[PDB]
Amino acid sequence: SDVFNYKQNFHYEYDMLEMNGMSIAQLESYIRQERQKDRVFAGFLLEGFGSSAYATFQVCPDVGDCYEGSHFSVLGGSTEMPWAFDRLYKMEITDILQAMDLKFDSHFTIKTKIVAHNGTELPESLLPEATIVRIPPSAQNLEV
Repeated sequence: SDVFNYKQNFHYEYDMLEMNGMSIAQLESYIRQERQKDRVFAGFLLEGFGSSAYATFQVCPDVGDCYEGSHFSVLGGSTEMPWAFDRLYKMEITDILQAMDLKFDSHFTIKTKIVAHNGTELPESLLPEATIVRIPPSAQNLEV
């Protein structure tokens, strides 16, 4: 709780608080604009398994035709204190779905292959298969 106030407690500043040259105002603008779109994410439920690994998932229509979805990584070692996320980690797939010409509610599955630091393939048993969520547009006025 005392780690929050970085300037008062630990006496340090940054020369620039910007994401890719964007002001926090501009950041919020971009963000809300993205909130105005119709979006769909793949959600992952993450447990700790004691080693670093990277996971790769793909999106597949009823007939396979698999397109590569984004990757993500986990950090680990054998001495790591056990952990479990109480939430879903979300990754956006709207663009790949739209490029696939299928809508969010039309019969498509997500398959994940995850390889270790070794890297040996960690069985599908390690992380529970992903879920999919569509978040709807929020219709309200923007700056813009």
